[PDB]
Amino acid sequence: EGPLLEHGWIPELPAARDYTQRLTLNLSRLVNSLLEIEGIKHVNRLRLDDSFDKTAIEPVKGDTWSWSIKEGYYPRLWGEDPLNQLAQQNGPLRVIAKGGISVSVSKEQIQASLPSQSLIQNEPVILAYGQHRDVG
Amino acid sequence: RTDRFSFVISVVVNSDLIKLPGVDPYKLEEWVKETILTEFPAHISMIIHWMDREAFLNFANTYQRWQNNGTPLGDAAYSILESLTLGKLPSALKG
Repeated sequence: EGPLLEHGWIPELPAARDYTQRLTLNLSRLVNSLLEIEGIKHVNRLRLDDSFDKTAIEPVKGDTWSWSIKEGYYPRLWGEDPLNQLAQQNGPLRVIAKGGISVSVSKEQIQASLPSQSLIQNEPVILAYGQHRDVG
Repeated sequence: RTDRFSFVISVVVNSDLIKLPGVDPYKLEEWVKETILTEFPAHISMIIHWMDREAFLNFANTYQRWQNNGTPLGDAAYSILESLTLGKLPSALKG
């Protein structure tokens, strides 16, 4: 339907918000996307540790989950993600397993279990020839 | 001053299970009494006291000599009575 896409087809759009105004990010929808996975039974916390003040991200009127990033910026939630944040056991993400045992992981171990995407190229569609017959 | 001797089983545990990192011993203890709750009788009551490797091994010798004699009320039992809170009369064997 759309324009010619050499890589993949995009039948559904991500519905990107406009960048004329500042943008709220509502995370109350996140929990069931987080509750989905097999080993996860629930989540215990959802907050930010005072790293929003550099661009004055204000939480909107009453709800704890939403935050509004100021005009130009876009979220980068964990920059240089596993080695900087997730593996180091500083706790940006604290896993609690069997009451309290609270196990952790390194950087390279989760990349093997990470889904690796595939670069796909879309060749043009043609009808190949049949056998030429001497009707002449 | 409470009645302690009626229906109270004491389970002495190693503290090397808590020695593993990331334990949060309170959060582990919510799981430990979670499973063995079904294992105990309803009337039967459990307080636990967990200690280091060396005080466990001093208990581990005194329990077997207690059980090999056939549970006597002698000096082997009074050492176990000292090992808990409840206090014992050890004055006959002072040294």
